[PDB]
Amino acid sequence: KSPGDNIDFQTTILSRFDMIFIVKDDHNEERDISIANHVINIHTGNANAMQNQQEENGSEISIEKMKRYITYCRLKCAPRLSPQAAEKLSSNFVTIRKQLLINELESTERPITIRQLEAIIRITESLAKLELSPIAQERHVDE
Amino acid sequence: TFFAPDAVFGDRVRRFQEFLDTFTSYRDSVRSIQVYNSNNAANYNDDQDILPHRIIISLDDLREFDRSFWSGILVEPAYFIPPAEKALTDLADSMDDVPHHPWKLSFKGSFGAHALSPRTLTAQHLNKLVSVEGIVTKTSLVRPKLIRSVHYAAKTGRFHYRDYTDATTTLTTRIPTPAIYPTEDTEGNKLTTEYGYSTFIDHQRITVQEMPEMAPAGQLPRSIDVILDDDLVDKTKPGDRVNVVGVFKSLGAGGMNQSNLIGFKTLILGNTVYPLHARSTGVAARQMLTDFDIRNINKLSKKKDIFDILSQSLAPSIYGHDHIKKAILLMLMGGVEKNLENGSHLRGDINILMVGDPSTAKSQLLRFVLNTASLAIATTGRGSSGVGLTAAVTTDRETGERRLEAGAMVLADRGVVCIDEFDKMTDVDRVAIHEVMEQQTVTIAKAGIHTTLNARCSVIAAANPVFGQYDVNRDPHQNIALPDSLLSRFDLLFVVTDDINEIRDRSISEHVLRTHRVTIPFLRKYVQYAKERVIPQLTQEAINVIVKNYTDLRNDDNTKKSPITARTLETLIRLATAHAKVRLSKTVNKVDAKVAANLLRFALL
Amino acid sequence: SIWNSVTMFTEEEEEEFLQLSRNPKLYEILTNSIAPSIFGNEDIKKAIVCLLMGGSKKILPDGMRLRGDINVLLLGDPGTAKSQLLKFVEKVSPIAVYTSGKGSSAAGLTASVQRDPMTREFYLEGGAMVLADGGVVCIDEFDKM
Ligand SMILES: Nc1ncnc2c1ncn2[C@@H]1O[C@H](COP(=O)(O)OP(=O)(O)O)[C@@H](O)[C@H]1O
Ligand SMILES: Nc1ncnc2c1ncn2[C@@H]1O[C@H](COP(=O)(O)OP(=O)(O)O)[C@@H](O)[C@H]1O
Repeated sequence: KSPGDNIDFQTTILSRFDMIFIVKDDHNEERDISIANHVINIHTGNANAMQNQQEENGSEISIEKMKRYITYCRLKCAPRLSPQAAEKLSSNFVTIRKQLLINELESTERPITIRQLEAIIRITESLAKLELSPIAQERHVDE
Repeated sequence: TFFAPDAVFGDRVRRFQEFLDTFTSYRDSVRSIQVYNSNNAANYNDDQDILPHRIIISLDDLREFDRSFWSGILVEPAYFIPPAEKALTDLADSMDDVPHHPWKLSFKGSFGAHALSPRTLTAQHLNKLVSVEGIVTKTSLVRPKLIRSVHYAAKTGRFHYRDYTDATTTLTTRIPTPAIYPTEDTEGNKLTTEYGYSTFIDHQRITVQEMPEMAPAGQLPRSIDVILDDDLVDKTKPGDRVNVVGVFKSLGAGGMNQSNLIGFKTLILGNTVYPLHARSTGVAARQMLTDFDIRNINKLSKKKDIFDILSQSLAPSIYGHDHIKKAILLMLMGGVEKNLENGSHLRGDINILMVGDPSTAKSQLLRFVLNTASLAIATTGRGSSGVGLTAAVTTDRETGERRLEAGAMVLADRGVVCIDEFDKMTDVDRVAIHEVMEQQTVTIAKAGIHTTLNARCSVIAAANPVFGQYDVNRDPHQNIALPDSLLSRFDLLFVVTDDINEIRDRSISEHVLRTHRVTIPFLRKYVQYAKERVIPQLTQEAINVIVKNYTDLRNDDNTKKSPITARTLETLIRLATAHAKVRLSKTVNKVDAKVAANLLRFALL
Repeated sequence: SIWNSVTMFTEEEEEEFLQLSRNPKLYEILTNSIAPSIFGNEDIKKAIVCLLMGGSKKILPDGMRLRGDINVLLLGDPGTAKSQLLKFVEKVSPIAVYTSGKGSSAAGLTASVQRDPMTREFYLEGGAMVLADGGVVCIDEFDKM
């Protein structure tokens, strides 16, 4: 079916929402054994929890710390985008508009709002606020 | 002689001389009051042949002037306020002494420690002068309070007198003496009381809740009552947001007195009681135009192109839509109001609707309507109950008297009501909105209190297209989804399309970008003076224009599109007059008529 | 301790934070913190991160203010672990309220005016949004509301 048209009679919901992720589960014995075995590991013998803990010794964050970190970054610094990144995103969005219009010449049933652009922006500032930097970068957006 | 003058008091008065003498701004202020009374005293006497007495005093001053007297008032109001009042009374008696009272102080501030909200209050702050803000509910019924008595006595003629000291008189405590109500004078003559000689002073007590927007995430609210007397009475209705400054008292005995849990009822005396503005509530424009501002307007009124600049001043963040912005101004102004002699009145204000695909900013535009609007309440879909209605609240509140609690559209009177998702709203309500919009009044027969009360509000509404994005291509009808008379009631139906183009897209992109990296302030000030000054009336320059136009519309458009009625004509006149207000012109003009023509055209085409 | 979460903290936390800001793999190691249990789904996995961190917030005149940060839809058939993942975000986020409804059970989903039976008057009854203000809200069955 058309990707939209799912929620009630109206896609407007999906329009308001910035990042929509359709998740799919297909059966692949390789991957299915991967996920399964992973869960068997999850229950007990807690081997996964252990793995998390040596991830904590070596690298990974305790998630009790992650919280405090998030609070930190959230209050301390408010990021701002760079001009070349801006024009980059202009090119981005006009290519989106043009190309996908051309796609919808056929009345292909599905979308594009400047709200989506604004989303992309907020992602860039979010991730900029990860690096904690007061300024954005191009690669940084390229992700 | 009372307790005879004491140099405690003596010093406290005398020291409060130099101030107010410096800063001298008050010394003449008092004079002014006198003046205003005198003139009006001359108005009652000669022509057919008043003001409150309290004068504001900034707390800012004392810090420079007297530290101890500052710290003293704040910390001990009881001891410093009444001598101050004494002083100012003496002065006021000096200013004009010849022709023939409390003369209270405001205490503005420059607060405070002592800035605190009714949630955080007592007992360190107890018996000190406090600034407490919040919703005012439930208010109370005003009652006159008896102070002096007068009596006639036959056969000996004469007259009499009596005085009454309440627990709340003065500030500081006093050894209470009940006076009874004197009757049966000795020697044993009867006493016929007389009224109108015996003075009264009004009395009111309003309770103040803590601010709901500044409220905690969730919890019960906790409020403290306040007593208000004479000049302070009735200033604020329930539902206003109010900053109350005044003494905080312990008054009464707490069970210690009668020997045989709860204790010491506490309440706030006076004092300032400012009504103030906060989004969706309680006026308040206000505004202060001083000397210079009004001059700026006056200069700016002559320039011929101003309307377009103004219309652009609304939208820092929003493209195009110059026509719609123009509209919102033309609602802010609104065609005066005209109430015929012994006949119904024609609707002054203009109502607007916006219909288009989402992302049209329709919901984004309205908040900016709200901010600079000077009022009014916002309402989104459902919404309700009663919307504008009093709901005729049962029961009591208090003692069993049936009273009304005003809904939005009533409370929003003389203002801009917003409606979001205007389509979603139940038809049951719409039925009432018919009565609100054109007719201009609300009618409640419910149980009950049976009254016709007035809501004359201006109205905006943003409403999604019927189904999906289909608005653009879809027919002139079946697209709106909310027949029928409503479509007419709205003076202007504006349609906006989200349909996409690459060029327009780029031009979106850059401004969006710069955004993340004619000033609004002067806008509303520009507006109020325009509103109460001055109504342009109507002129024979224009009429033939709007008549030509109107007849054109009916005759040609009834082939083109719909709906068109006399209503449209009314709207023509309102728009003309509004654009006249924008021009500040004491008259309606032909150019204006042409403008109204234009916007009503872009409405239609 | 939320709400009224204390924004102040000890020095060494700034120290070790500012030590974490120096990691090249910082982004990449964070994206590995969220779902120790949940396997794969890397786009979602990163999206959570960029969600929690808020975004550009602009008070610029006129009264219009743009917002942060965004929104995320996990929609899909079960075995997606999304309903578990939300419990996780709920744990991590400094102030968070998981409400799958319709609101539940007594809690309304949105700001609601209810009256104090004694004293009458009015107060905010509570709900997801209000109690959760200034942070993350987790919703399920979002079509069922
Ligand atoms: N003309 C415009 N210029 C810039 N941004 C706009 C414009 N119109 C809409 N937007 C964007 O659209 C969003 C507002 O959506 P809106 O149209 O109010 O939704 P709804 O259709 O529910 O009212 C905002 O993020 C705003 O940035
Ligand atoms: N990648 C995964 N890793 C671990 N557990 C998973 C994963 N995917 C699904 N699960 C399992 O799926 C369950 C979550 O179901 P969920 O998909 O949230 O149901 P629904 O989507 O109907 O809410 C959990 O019990 C969890 O054990």
